[PDB]
Amino acid sequence: SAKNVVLDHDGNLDDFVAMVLLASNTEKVRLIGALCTDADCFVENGFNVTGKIMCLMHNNMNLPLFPIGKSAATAVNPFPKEWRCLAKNMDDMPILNIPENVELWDKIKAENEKYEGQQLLADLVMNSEEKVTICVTGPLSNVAWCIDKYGEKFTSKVEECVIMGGAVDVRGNVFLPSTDGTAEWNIYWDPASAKTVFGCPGLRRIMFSLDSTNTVPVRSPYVQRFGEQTNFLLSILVGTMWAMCTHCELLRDGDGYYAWDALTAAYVVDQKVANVDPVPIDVVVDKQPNEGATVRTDAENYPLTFVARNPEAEFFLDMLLRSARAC
Amino acid sequence: AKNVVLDHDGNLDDFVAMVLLASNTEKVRLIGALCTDADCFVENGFNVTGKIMCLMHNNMNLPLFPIGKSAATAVNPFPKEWRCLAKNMDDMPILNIPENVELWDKIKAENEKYEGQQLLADLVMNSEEKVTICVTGPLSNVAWCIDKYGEKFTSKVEECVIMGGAVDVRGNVFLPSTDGTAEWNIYWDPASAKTVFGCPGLRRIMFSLDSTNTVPVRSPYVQRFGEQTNFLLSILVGTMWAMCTHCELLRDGDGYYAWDALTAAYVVDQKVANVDPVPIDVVVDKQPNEGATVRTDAENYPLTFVARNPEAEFFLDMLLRSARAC
Ligand SMILES: O=c1[nH]cnc2c([C@@H]3N[C@H](CO)[C@@H](O)[C@H]3O)c[nH]c12
Ligand SMILES: O=c1[nH]cnc2c([C@@H]3N[C@H](CO)[C@@H](O)[C@H]3O)c[nH]c12
Ligand SMILES: [Ca+2]
Ligand SMILES: [Ca+2]
Ligand code: NI
Repeated sequence: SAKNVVLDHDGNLDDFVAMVLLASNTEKVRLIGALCTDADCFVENGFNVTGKIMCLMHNNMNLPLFPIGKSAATAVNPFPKEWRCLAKNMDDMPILNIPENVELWDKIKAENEKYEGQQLLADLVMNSEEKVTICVTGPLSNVAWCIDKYGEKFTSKVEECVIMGGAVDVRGNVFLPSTDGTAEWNIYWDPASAKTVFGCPGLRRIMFSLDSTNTVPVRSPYVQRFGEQTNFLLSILVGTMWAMCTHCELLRDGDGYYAWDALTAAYVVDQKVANVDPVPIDVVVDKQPNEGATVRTDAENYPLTFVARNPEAEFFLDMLLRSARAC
Repeated sequence: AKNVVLDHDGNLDDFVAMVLLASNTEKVRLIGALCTDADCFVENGFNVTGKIMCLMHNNMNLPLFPIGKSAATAVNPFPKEWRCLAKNMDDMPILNIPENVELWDKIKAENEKYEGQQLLADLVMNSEEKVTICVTGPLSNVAWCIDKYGEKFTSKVEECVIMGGAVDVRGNVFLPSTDGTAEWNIYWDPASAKTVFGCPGLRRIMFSLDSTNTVPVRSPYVQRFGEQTNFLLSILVGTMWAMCTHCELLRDGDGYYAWDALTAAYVVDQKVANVDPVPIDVVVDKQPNEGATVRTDAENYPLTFVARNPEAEFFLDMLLRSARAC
């Protein structure tokens, strides 16, 4: 029935909406673990939010508990500090601090505390009986670390990697004085690791770059519909996180917030989310204006990556609204 | 219960303040509210005021009341990032339950017709008993009323409980052109502030940063609303505070405080804090200290009762309990 999945995320709002999608769809996904990286959040906050959401869901829908580990990966280029604070706010949301759920997390916290994110990813994959799908909604540093340490012994156990990252035929979202805006943030955080992943042979990769994520901006109308399901803990949770993003486009002309990681996780639940196109992907790692950019390379026999195209937005929007009703 | 009118500018503490005043029907009869385009975008701030009112009306004995948008304009606008918080609340699921949004949609046309400043003037003056004005945004609207009606307006005011200024502590307006002595609410419109604090015949209770600095919004307390998720107001208040606990780390010590909430608590119950009389003047000049509240030696200068040593635990318990109103 369900396939094994590990969520490799960096604790922002869409990372958590992504978590809820994967966790709530028990018929399609068997969530066997998660790791949080100190990228688009402060790892301690992301770690606790991951734990709190898991416990809330364990008590309300019998979701099997799984290991959560903090990655030791460090940044090449850190995310803006303002974005990394979001996990802190979520750690304090009343919906994630219900006594029975917080009590459970407190009971299993010390154990998960002992895990090192990167080694955990490698063990969950390599020790799994069946192959494992890795959903990467943060930087690629952990998959790369596993690839460098274990090579084929690791990749051969990977069903596929579904990745939120990049921008192939559309501009990126990294706008700084020294960049040209063609790079996307997850790749930009650790270019070298991304390149390692995208160049790895014997590894299936599904890539959700901005080309596809640009079709799902977070808008008020849709977000307010979660207000129709306040009887469900996950709807209060998902709607709240989304409600915290509807201002972005207004704050930075058009450079709004999108359901990046959410759309990516949705594909893991049901590939009908989008079709794909094979593309040889390389990553600019030098200190150039487009550092972090994902570009097609025509190097001989370069491994292919399946780039998502023309996502089924309506299907995705209905999936999220109904998944937020699992409990 | 005494008649109260909330004069706010739509930020997170403004809304918690609103909940505090509205939920305590035993001490406060909330007869109206106005929102100013200051620390929010008036449309979002107006709409959230409406959404909160209807949520409460439909779940507890809270009479509906008029809500108006102020025509006041800024001298020095708030930071855009801060003004977006009302847009965020506007889309929160707890404020978008069908039954409450339907009510709001139904009474909206009546309220979106009121002019905030005139509404404040009419509510105060035509009231049978005297009215207490809780000001949690700039002082533009009370000044407008003073300018237009003078004594006819002030004589009907029980007292103005104002969240604003900094007297013996550093302010919180940190900009390239400022020296940090000014507090945001006064800074937004110095001249209106000057008018109110220099008004003879008007009683003023001032909650300056001197007292609000004892109430930073911190994680441990915020998480306690998690023990009350069966009450809509706890989900609402806890969610708003949860969106503030980050400021201290982001702004190196310059965190978020329960500024307007503390001010409002005192209206509910004065045991919240004692007061010291102080001649409060305001700097309106385009200097590095524009918007500063300073003691003046001028003879016959009207006194203002500045809050001192607030009862923190008392205030904190009041909010948690009030948050269980529904
Ligand atoms: O404006 C933003 N706020 C918070 N996170 C992101 C991101 C993060 N990077 C990825 C998309 O660029 C996605 O995983 C998301 O969590 C891009 N822009 C923002
Ligand atoms: O960092 C901030 N974010 C949002 N609002 C405020 C304020 C507003 N100004 C008053 C306190 O200085 C109070 O009414 C509050 O709503 C000061 N600092 C901030
Ligand atoms: Ca992410
Ligand atoms: Ca305010
Ligand atoms: Ni009614």
